[PDB]
Amino acid sequence: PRRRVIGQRKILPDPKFGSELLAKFVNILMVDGKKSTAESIVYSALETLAQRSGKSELEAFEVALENVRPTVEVKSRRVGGSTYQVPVEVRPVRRNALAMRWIVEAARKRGDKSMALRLANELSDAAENKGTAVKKREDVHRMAEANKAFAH
Amino acid sequence: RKQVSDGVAHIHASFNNTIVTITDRQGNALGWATAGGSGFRGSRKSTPFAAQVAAERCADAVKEYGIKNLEVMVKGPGPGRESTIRALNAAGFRITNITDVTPIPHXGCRPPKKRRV
Amino acid sequence: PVIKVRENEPFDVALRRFKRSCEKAGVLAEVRRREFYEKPTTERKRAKASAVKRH
RNA sequence: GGCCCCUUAGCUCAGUGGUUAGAGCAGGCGACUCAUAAUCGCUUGGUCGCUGGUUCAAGUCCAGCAGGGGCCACCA
RNA sequence: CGGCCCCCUGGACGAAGACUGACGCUCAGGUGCGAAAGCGUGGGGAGCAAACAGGAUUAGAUACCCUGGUAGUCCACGCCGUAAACGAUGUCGACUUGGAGGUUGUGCCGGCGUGGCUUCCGGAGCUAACGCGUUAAGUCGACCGCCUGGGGAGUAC
Ligand SMILES: [Mg+2]
Ligand SMILES: [Mg+2]
Ligand SMILES: [Mg+2]
Ligand SMILES: [Mg+2]
Ligand SMILES: [Mg+2]
Ligand SMILES: [Mg+2]
Ligand SMILES: [Mg+2]
Ligand SMILES: [Mg+2]
Ligand SMILES: [Mg+2]
Ligand SMILES: [Mg+2]
Ligand SMILES: [Mg+2]
Ligand SMILES: [Mg+2]
Ligand SMILES: [Mg+2]
Ligand SMILES: [Mg+2]
Ligand SMILES: [Mg+2]
Ligand SMILES: [Mg+2]
Ligand SMILES: [Mg+2]
Ligand SMILES: [Mg+2]
Ligand SMILES: [Mg+2]
Repeated sequence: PRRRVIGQRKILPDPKFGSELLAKFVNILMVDGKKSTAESIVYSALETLAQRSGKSELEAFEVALENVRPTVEVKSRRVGGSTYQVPVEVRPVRRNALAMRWIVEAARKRGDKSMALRLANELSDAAENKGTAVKKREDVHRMAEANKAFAH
Repeated sequence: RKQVSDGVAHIHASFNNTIVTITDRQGNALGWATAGGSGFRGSRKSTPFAAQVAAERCADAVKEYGIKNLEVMVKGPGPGRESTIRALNAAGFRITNITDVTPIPHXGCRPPKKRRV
Repeated sequence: PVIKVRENEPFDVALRRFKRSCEKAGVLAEVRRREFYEKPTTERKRAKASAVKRH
């Protein structure tokens, strides 16, 4: 805004893990304010992923999240009245938010019978570089690379 | 084949394009590269990044001659006036002289009329 | 601007010396000034306008 | 009458007997802009004419026709 | 009116002295000079570029932009006689508080003076106002040119 007044609002870590990241992911997945229906799906997907991979319960999620985080995006800037595509850096919070949102939207478009199963498949693929979120990150990276001459 | 180890790099800088060419000290060209052919067209062709890429890709084609030393003389006011020589430095070439060779009439002919944009 | 690089000095100092030599030599100003044609009345008016504005 | 050029995506041009079917060309979806126009990114795609040959190995080498192609020739 | 050198030639200014003795100022008709474009005859032609051709932009684009390009621009001689040819301010003479510069002469001892031309600000006065202000649009004298509501018209014969 014109004023630079806004700030950060406090968030409560989730009960059974004490992780703020899981809280944010649950908020992103929440619809209609029906939170209680969101962490149920999140927990089911997390336990299914934990038993399928057998590595851990929380480290698999972190690895899948890390596999998707991008570092460059494209915006618009001008010098003499003409608009451009300029590549800019991404702050870590924005990286996490973008990764979670991409994962959720990728999960929502499938043909399974439950949402938790879709989440399990998407986190698995992200951890092993097959999900559509990987395609999103790669396309963003290559569009940023294409418009490299305009980087001031 | 041949070994020289001493060359001179000529830079043609212009508002539309940049040309880099390495030649022997008697003006016998050994290789050249341009920003236009390096994959850049239109507006991007007139950026110092294009000149840097052109200079590096031209130096990439003079390694077989075993050139050890270079001197640079440059003409034109274009934007590739600067990044080209830094990209040549990043190639490890020895730099001995930097010279300006832009032509200047001491009067001469008559320039074209101004554009009424 | 013949810039002869001397013994025991990095690239940056010679580059800066060359840039300063070109800036002080006024080559770019001449090349800009010779890009197009200026009618004698146009330049005679512009010079006086600049002189008036400066003072 | 005799020699000689080849047959490939919706289209045009490439392709070495081994582990290639190659690009460009129209469209579709995104990217930028308050929004078009111009730019950028990802892609929907192939019977090597029919058939045969020798050949472990053939769009690949030979062709039979046919198709689209030149010249040589011409005193029922 | 602008690279450098030489030949011919017009004017301006300063310094002391001598000489002529009103020989002066303005000027209707008249005469001469006068940017660029244009015309005639003969040369020359790099760059630029009216006309003209193509490519784009656009609803259209006889344009603005791009690629080309002929007269012309240059030389000698001869015509043409017009411009926002403007300081939008005729020529000559006399008188009337100041400040800050620039350029070029000369006298006396960096200092003290004295001439010419020129840039900016400003006092009295003037002006409808803007403004001008010792280089006047201030106070006077001599002579010439011009104006008399807007169009038709600087047009017709
Ligand atoms: Mg316009
Ligand atoms: Mg008269
Ligand atoms: Mg003339
Ligand atoms: Mg003429
Ligand atoms: Mg003529
Ligand atoms: Mg002629
Ligand atoms: Mg031209
Ligand atoms: Mg033109
Ligand atoms: Mg003409
Ligand atoms: Mg008149
Ligand atoms: Mg005049
Ligand atoms: Mg008048
Ligand atoms: Mg007069
Ligand atoms: Mg005044
Ligand atoms: Mg009257
Ligand atoms: Mg009247
Ligand atoms: Mg009347
Ligand atoms: Mg008249
Ligand atoms: Mg008349």
